[PDB]
Amino acid sequence: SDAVTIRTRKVISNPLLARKQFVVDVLHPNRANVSKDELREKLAEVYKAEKDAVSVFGFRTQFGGGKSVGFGLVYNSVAEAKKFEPTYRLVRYGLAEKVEKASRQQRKQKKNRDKKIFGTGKRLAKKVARRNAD
Amino acid sequence: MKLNISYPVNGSQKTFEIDDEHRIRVFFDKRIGQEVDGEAVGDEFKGYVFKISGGNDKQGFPMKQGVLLPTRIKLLLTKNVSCYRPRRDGERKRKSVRGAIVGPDLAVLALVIVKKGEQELEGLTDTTVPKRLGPKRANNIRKFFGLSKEDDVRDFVIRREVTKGEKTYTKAPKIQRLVTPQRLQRKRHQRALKVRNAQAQREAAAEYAQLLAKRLSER
Amino acid sequence: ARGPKKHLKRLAAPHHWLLDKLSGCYAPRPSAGPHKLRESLPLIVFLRNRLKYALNGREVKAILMQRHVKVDGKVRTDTTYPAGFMDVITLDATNENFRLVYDVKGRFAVHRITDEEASYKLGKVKKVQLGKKGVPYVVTHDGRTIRYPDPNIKVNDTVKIDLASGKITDFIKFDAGKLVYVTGGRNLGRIGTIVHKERHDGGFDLVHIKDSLDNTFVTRLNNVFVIGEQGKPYISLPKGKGIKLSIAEERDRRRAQQ
Amino acid sequence: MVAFTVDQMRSLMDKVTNVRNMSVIAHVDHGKSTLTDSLVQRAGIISAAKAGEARFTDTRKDEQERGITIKSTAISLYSEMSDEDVKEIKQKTDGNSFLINLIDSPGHVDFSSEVTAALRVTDGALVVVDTIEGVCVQTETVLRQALGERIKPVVVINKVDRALLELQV
RNA sequence: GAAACUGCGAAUGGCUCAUUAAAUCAGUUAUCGUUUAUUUGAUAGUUCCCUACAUGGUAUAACUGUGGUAAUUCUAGAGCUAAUACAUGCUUAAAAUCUCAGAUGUAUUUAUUAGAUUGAUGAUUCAUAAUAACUUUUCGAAUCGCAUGGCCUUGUGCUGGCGAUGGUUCAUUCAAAUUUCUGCCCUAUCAACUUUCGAUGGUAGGAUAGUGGCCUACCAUGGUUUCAACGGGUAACGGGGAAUAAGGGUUCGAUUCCGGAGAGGGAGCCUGAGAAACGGCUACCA
Ligand SMILES: Nc1nc2c(ncn2[C@@H]2O[C@H](COP(=O)(O)OP(=O)(O)OP(=O)(O)O)[C@@H](O)[C@H]2O)c(=O)[nH]1
Ligand SMILES: [Mg+2]
Ligand SMILES: [Mg+2]
Ligand SMILES: [Mg+2]
Ligand SMILES: [Mg+2]
Ligand SMILES: [Mg+2]
Ligand SMILES: [Mg+2]
Ligand SMILES: [Mg+2]
Ligand SMILES: [Mg+2]
Ligand SMILES: [Mg+2]
Ligand SMILES: [Mg+2]
Ligand SMILES: [Mg+2]
Repeated sequence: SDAVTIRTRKVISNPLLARKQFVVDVLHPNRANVSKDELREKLAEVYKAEKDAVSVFGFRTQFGGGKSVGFGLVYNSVAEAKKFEPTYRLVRYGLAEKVEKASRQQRKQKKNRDKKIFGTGKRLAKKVARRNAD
Repeated sequence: MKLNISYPVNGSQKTFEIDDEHRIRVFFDKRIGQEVDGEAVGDEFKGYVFKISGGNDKQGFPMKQGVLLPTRIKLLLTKNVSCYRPRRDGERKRKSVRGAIVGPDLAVLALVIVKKGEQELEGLTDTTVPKRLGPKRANNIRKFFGLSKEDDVRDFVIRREVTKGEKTYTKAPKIQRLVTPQRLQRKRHQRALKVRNAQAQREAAAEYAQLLAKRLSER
Repeated sequence: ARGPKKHLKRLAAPHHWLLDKLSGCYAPRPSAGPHKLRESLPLIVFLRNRLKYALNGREVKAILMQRHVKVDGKVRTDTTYPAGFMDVITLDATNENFRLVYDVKGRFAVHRITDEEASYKLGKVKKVQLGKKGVPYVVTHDGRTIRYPDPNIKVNDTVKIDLASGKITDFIKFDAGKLVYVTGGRNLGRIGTIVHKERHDGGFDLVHIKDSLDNTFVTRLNNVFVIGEQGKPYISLPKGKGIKLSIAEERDRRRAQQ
Repeated sequence: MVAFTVDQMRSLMDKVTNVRNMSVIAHVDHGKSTLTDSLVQRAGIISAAKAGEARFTDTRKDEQERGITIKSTAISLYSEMSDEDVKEIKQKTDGNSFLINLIDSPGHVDFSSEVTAALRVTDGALVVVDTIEGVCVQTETVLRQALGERIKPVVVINKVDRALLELQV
């Protein structure tokens, strides 16, 4: 197979975050833009943990090709992986997926309309319907 | 003309549109906190004494209980007044309020029964509205039930059966100021902390004065 | 202007934090606390930029809110907590202790210390004053007030605080020949010995300091900090020992690694 | 302001079978904006006291001062009705309330382009006919345009009060 | 966990450069002339003249129900309902000295004394203490989570953790306000300016958080000035800086940072530690 050599430099172990931070230096001659998923799988294999506590991100491909450098995360366990990863990284990886919320402008106008109504909706809706219906 | 007649004892209220202003004029030039004879309001109101408390005029303006005018005025309202809910701490606003003297300009008058006479009236005395919320604080519920201090109010408290999910799980109020072993522990802890601080500081003062005497002995 | 400011714009932050210019518009505003605004180090910078432990502010806040970080013996879970000079930062995971001291160039260098010496922390006597009810007290440089002190402790002295009882165990008296550490100015981070103290009543007291290589520099009394007796520091000195080599000598030392 | 403000009104608008996008057409002086006034009074938009003279659809200053109509102002209304007669509807129906989108066309011959636009943009047409004047030239023109556009008309015969108080028929 | 009460914030940020020429501002001083939420540390055995195993509704919101108005982040009446909201209110002896049994914590205010040659300062009436008193009464947890242990007359027992929040005062920190010295462009086709209505100073008081003509009463006749006062002009916010740059300079700097001012124009004020706030209010003008 292709000699996709994933060197890992600058390994700092911070059990403070129960984690290992490092720089990944994937050497990939004759092939471009190595896939983040296969980075995750290879790093999980090298660091003897599941491919749910390993993360890779921020990959700039070297000018000319043959090399890419990014950052890598290795949690001791999937639980703290899920606690410490940002939700966007989790969704990219395949864990709990994105929340289907409305647009920020809608949300803002929504809370702005809430800002007018004082109590709960029922005590005013009864009066409104009653009055409008006579 | 509308009238919000309310019967507070056992709880009730409802509205009467009265017309034929001839059978309205008795409610004119009447202040707030004043009693009226129901007879003039009607023969079906024989023996009703009504205490007038506020109301709304035409164009919706609430009326102020101490202005003593038959015309509406602009008044700078404050935190602890009627007709204004401050939207920010310390805010004072100028709103138009209706005067205390009731006249034809009033759309709806608000009146409460303070005496029952002749045959009862529909929807105020036949109906009875139970109080929405029973007592919650220990000594309020004690005074409501006419009990003494050492009566262990936990045994029976107002309990509402919300038969929602085929369990009929009952909810009772949480108790405030209840004599609790935890509260007693907190009180004992606070007293213990005060005494321990006092003793430790007195010991520190004694030993520092000892040091002062020792170092002044060198002369 | 109209109230205390709550933001600290980047490029207004203290220089020794070595903050990246082009990361954002703002620098971490030190919260109110023991030492000062200008001469303190926020835990955000100390945890993310000096140690590289955290990648961002969310991870710094997570580190602080899991009670890992512990400053001066207490957890200090504030994300911009003002950890200052000589403060002991104890991390239980990666069990290791830091003393936040100036480097030779004046920055807080990352300086590991041992637990047996990290038990205590040192403080400059900011004032000695007789409090209410006739109880004397000492205020140190780090905002610590200690009751019932030894009557011989005067201003500009230094005291070792146990940091578990917060009480004086031993202290150094400000006199000529005492190992002192420079806590301000151009000479910030330098270590030397007092040779002379010019008084200048009404004005600012001056002190002349002769370092281990006999270089003599004068600094105001306000930013000179005693750390003990010559050659015998009561704290763990940093790797550079505060020498302030000239640039040529520094360049030669760098070139020696070849 | 029966008029579920915008939100519940749009919620019903989602139900696209109990919505009516209709336009009112008539002769020049057949009284269509006043009928739309009486219809929009029940939406609580104008007082009853002022319905027949507050030509709410006539919005321009000229449209109000000269008692004429030039443009076509769309007004959208909320309508509640009874359960009994919604069964007597030969249309897909979901719900018991309706949203009406009414267009108030100009009657004058010089403004028939607005009537054509309203017909192109709507699907039902309310043809107002004065009982005295009957079928005039502009009502002929507007009904011809509606039938060219394939829009179903429904007819209301107006000014019966005029026929009763003036002609004594 | 809706709403609401409570608490905190909304006084930050951001924008713009209109005023402003000793003004702002820069560097440099001072607060022995003051306020300071927050943080950090320290700190309060003293209250009672028949509840403390825990007080009042003098409380109400939310919610229920009756509504007015075309409408506003409009609200009234009637029914409840809580607290670290509002208001009250004890248990801590012991050690201890003065006054003729009482008092002696702290907070406010005044007077007197000590504060030495028994602390600090260059310097005090400072810190601080004591004495004699005075308070439209300040505080001295009637507060909450999670764990449960030690003893024992085995009770509804006595003792007891880690935390949170509250709180008087002191110090500290974020600060704020005043403040010393010196330094602004053009102009004499501005040479006298100021002072009745404060101008410069003295005394006393008022007000302020504090100093001070800041205001008032009395009193003096001062104060700035050709070393350019005062006036006028600025298409003038000040600075860091920018352009050109042998040297010296000339010009720019509304504008990324610091400081100031303002929120259409003026004035006044609430709340709060902090606002003369305008995404706060009130009023006049447009
Ligand atoms: N007697 C009587 N007069 C009516 C009636 N309806 C309308 N009118 C009168 O007719 C005149 C026309 O009313 P508009 O509301 O302007 O309606 P229009 O005739 O279609 O006018 P355009 O919209 O310009 O075409 C009004 O001034 C009314 O006074 C009616 O039912 N009876
Ligand atoms: Mg300032
Ligand atoms: Mg019309
Ligand atoms: Mg006409
Ligand atoms: Mg200007
Ligand atoms: Mg500028
Ligand atoms: Mg300009
Ligand atoms: Mg600015
Ligand atoms: Mg302003
Ligand atoms: Mg404007
Ligand atoms: Mg304003
Ligand atoms: Mg603003």
